[PDB]
Amino acid sequence: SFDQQGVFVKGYAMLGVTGDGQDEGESGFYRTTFNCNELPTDECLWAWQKNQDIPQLTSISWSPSSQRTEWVYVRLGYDITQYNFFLDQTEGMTDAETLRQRAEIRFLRALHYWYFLDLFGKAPFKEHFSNDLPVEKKGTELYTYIQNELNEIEADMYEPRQAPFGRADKAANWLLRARLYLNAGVYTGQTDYAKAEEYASKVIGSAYKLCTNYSELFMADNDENENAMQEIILPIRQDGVKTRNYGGSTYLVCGTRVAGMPRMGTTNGWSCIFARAAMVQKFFSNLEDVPMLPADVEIPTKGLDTDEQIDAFDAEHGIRTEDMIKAAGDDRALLYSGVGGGRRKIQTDAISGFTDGLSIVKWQNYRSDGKPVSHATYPDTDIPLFRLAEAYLTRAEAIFRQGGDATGDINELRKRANCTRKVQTVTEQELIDEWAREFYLEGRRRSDLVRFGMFTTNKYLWDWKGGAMNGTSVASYYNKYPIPVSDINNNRNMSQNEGYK
Ligand SMILES: [Ca+2]
Repeated sequence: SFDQQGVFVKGYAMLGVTGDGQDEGESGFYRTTFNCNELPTDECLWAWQKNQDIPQLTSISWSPSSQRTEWVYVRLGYDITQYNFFLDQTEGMTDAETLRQRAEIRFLRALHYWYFLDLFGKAPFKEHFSNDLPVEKKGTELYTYIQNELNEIEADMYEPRQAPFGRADKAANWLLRARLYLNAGVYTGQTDYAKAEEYASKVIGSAYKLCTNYSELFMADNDENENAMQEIILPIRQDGVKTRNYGGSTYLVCGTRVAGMPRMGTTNGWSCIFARAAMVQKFFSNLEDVPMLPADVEIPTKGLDTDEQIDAFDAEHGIRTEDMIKAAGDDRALLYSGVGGGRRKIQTDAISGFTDGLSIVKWQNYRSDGKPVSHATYPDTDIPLFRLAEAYLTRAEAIFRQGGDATGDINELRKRANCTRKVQTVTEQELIDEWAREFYLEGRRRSDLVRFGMFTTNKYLWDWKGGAMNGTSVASYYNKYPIPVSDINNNRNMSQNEGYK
């Protein structure tokens, strides 16, 4: 029989865990969406280019036969079929909890449609669980639908911070709408920054507040530490012993580490992704200012097995991550150029391995309170999918776009990060750079780059963009992923996006 509670729980679980030619957890909502919004950007690089479809995602040169693209497409659609099932099975129910559940499920469905809209510009549309092929709902119509959904369900959702931690409240609703309004120009051709500002303000005016220590937002106890919880509007709950190797944070932590690094937080460093030189430049405009071990200084083959030994050596050469942060004058510069794991490069002439770029240690499987985590390999770290910081950056950009003064909102975030440099005047470049500094490796980069018209164009060239070591542009039709050829062949209702063949 229909287990309403079980299905509801699964609705949320789909955001952070999975149930070939696809490794464990590869079909995950988070990993697939994260990769499509990160791997082709200036924030990071996949170290093993021999992997299928990686060169394509890395260089922005994929085709309709893209495996990675099919993965995210199939996942988004599948999740929605489940949300539709729950809604069809609870239709007519009037009890208080079910009203909240239905609103929340519609919210999650709306979020999924936003991903479709943002990534493909359209989506295989269906509102009920049936065998009928989905119909194509294009950009503007899709945009309008999502905004209507969020508007209609707001009243039945929990007030800000009143829902059980892990569930969406009215503030999550407002934030997503603010994101939609901010990107209204891209999706509909008509901007709506006035509304972006309005809804961003609703979120800022809520009970949510900014965490006083940036790093704590991405630590193992971010579901218990109030300093972090007060800012996390929508957390994707993760638990080492339960989520295990199939979660989103498994990738964020294990994927960015390699044996030898101090405080790995895991016994298994996948050494999958590292920072592109352009990412490091977001904290160091002049890359020569980045703390680095001199080429003439050798790295001992012995005496560097413990974190203590590694830290002492890094300290001697000023390359501990805490030294990186001090040099950057920004708490958010959670990068590693130390000797743990081997000699690092900031930029490379050929993507040959994990050490060809600095490591990103933003995500950690250590608790701010120092207590034990649940597992030696799989992280406990929740993914703060929605953070109050997004409201500040969204409002800043909206105000800037309208000709207003956005210094206040930008400095709210820079002050939180204890930045030595405060912004005196906001510019387009400053804004997109701040989006990177605040949200790097949180799965949204590509979307912001497209809005700023920098994803495919010459307006911004980063290392390895377009397949060129120094970066080169690509066709503008790449601002949208293609509809998987498999669905083109299976659903005659769908049409391929412009440019692809
Ligand atoms: Ca957790």
